[PDB]
Amino acid sequence: RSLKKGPFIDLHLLKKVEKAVESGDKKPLRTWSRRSTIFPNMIGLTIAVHNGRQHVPVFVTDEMVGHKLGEFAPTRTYR
Amino acid sequence: NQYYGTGRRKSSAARVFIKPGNGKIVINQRSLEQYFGRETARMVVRQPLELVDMVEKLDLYITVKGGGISGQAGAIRHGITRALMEYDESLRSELRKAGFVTRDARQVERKKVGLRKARRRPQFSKR
Amino acid sequence: PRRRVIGQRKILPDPKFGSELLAKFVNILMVDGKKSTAESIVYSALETLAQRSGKSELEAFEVALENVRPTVEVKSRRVGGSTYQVPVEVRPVRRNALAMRWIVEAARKRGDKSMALRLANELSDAAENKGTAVKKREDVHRMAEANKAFA
Amino acid sequence: AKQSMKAREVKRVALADKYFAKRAELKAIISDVNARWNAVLKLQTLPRDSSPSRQRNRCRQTGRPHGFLRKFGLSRIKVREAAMRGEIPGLKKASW
Amino acid sequence: RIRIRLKAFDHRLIDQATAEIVETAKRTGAQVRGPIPLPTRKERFTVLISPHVNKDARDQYEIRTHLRLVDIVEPTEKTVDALMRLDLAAGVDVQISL
Amino acid sequence: ARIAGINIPDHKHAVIALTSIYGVGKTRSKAILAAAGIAEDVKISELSEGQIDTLRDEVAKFVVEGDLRREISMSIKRLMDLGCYRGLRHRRGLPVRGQRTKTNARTRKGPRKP
RNA sequence: CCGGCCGGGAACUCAAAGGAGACUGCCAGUGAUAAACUGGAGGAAGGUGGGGAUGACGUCAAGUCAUCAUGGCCCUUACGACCAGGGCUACACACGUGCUACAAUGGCGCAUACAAAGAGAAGCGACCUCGCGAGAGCAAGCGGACCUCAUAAAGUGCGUCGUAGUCCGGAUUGGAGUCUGCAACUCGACUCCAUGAAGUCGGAAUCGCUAGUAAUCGUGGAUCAGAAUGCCACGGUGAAUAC
Repeated sequence: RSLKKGPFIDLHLLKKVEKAVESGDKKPLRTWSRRSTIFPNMIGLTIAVHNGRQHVPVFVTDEMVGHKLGEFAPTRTYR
Repeated sequence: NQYYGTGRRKSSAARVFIKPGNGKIVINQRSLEQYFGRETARMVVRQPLELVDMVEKLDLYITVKGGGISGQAGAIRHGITRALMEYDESLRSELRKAGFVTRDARQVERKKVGLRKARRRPQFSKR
Repeated sequence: PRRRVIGQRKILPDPKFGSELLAKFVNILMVDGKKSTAESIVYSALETLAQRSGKSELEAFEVALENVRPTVEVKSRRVGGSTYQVPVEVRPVRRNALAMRWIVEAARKRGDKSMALRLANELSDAAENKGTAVKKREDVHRMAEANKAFA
Repeated sequence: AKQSMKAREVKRVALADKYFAKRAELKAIISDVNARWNAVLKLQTLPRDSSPSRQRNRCRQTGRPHGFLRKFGLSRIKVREAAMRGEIPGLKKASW
Repeated sequence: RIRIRLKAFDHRLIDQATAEIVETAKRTGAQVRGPIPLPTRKERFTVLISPHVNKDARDQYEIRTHLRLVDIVEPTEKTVDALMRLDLAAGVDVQISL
Repeated sequence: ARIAGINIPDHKHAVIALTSIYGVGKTRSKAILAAAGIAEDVKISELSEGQIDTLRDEVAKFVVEGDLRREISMSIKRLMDLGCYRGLRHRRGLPVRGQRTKTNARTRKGPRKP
């Protein structure tokens, strides 16, 4: 679609990611920001992405590595 | 020798300087053909030469700046008419009488605030 | 449109023929300010009409103009609520211009692939009052013959 | 005309040059494709607000963000207010 | 050599400023190719005259910028040295290329 | 006298034959014409083998035919499990454009029957 | 070798200071002998030469105590301070303005010509190489006739869809990138495809437009971390109906 090299992860979101890796994926990480770009080793750990008012959990699989983290948190609403 | 000619017309001026030689016209060190002259105004450049005698009186080097093609043709015509009057005013009388020295001041009008073009305003709003 | 005057304006002709009539034909055949292609199609039509007619091109042109020529018309005024029109002999310049534009519209009434071919064929078959615009001339004539009941 | 707004803008433009021109230089040094590693991503202690590119540089007369003018650093209304008072050389009414 | 360039927006002011310096060098100089008009800058600055909607109401502002050159060829060093410390142009700067 | 596999796509222009081949829309024809510059007048039926080989090279490089079908199927599956609601917006046949969806916004979707 | 370098010059558009040019001169006509309206050496400019700024007293309880100084007053752990993600890009309503469309003059390649006129130092970046590409790196010279866009499209002839949803028409979802701030997720804009749906010139129609004007092509400015259908300015080709 778009973008370039150099996936990014927030330092605070990196802290949360390390917490989920070590302490375990007890519950999805309610990531307040959406700036982090997923690394392949994330596959298997669920997190929640804040689209503005609620932290939407993400659908984690092995085949959307080349997909943005914010996509799995839908933003629009349907009646 | 030289003949005095500047030929201002439609933002185009051509230094028409005639010397003895052939009636051929050299435009930008090139002829009219490989200058790709079968474009617009393909025959109007010889209309001023159509009525007057060619013989061995005109050989000129010409440079033209500004305008499109009608600008170029107008510059050529005005410059050659300005260079032509070396033969007293006897020729210039009929040159004017036939409109050969026609200079038109129909330049572009400035774009106006509120109108997207020279004279077009927004389509009139609802009643 | 009520105070202005008429100066009998004239614009650029074609230097090969050098006729004001042909000048006006080629200048009304112009569209959106197009010179090379328009004049090219004009000359193509002229040479093709000469080829198909066989006679002299200029006299065939005059015969075609005579064929398309209408005579009279009226103007709509809406005076009394019914058709109340004084038949006025239209201006010779205006009559000529209207004939020109009727020929041009008759040419325009098609949507053919090639403009040169369409123009040549239609003007050539209209040269002998058997083409396209002569029907419009007959319709305009039928618009007459009945407007003289009210004067 | 929000004075807290003007205080924020003044302090950010004050920190737009002392805290800048060196952090961005460090990033550009470490932004090279040759290995850039997680140091540039972990050096995000910058607020990213003091950078002039992401800083509005508002007008500093009455605090109206609309009509920011690079040439004068003012807003349209105050440009009219002051230029018509003269005192701005070279400015004459334009016509052609 | 050592040409002098002035960047001003007042035609009379720049005219007098270039008509003083040329004879300042001509006190003991010679030659000089002559005055040259030089091109000018032009900028049309527009601004919304009204503070509330109605974009059609605007006004046009422009600033002139004239340039003057002398192009002295063979002067004496005395007058070109004496050019400095005698600056009287107030509010307008002079441009000289080494 | 043949292009790609065995078939009879002949009796049409080179660009027409290309755009008639499934896996090549008009956009792929534009790409091919931009990359190579083959003339549009030539006829596929009984043409010199050199230009036939040129068209084969033009059409064989990029994704067409069965690769296209498998990629459409994979795209449908990924859209089903995309994770973004616009994936279901496209999958439901509803216009992702977001414009007026009240009536006749499903023109591209196709037929509707009782 | 197309070194204006010499001695350079005026007949050079060009590059800015100043002077003339037109004021109904003077005759003839229509005119009360009044003012005005018809021609001639001028129309290179004749009848305020053509364009711009210049908008009289006043009607509109119109926008501006949210630009602003208050009039009578007011919120008051502040009707604030903040940090990140989110609203004006979106969307099951009617409307308007604007853009390529209805072809054979549009996607075709080739020997392939002339634009005035601007921006340019949190900027313009000529050496080589390749990219279906956004461009990718050494990138000189520079507050200027120095160093980026003059290549202008407007065309000569090869032939095509030689009649239709057509080689016209290129509104979609995902596959690899250009500079992005820290990263593009209602969410940066651009390339390569799977994508050419509806439309064969248009309901009872209105509006803008009396000479470079209505239209048909091509350029600069504002954001500039970033792209303009538009908005503020440009050079081309140019159509009469005003009894």
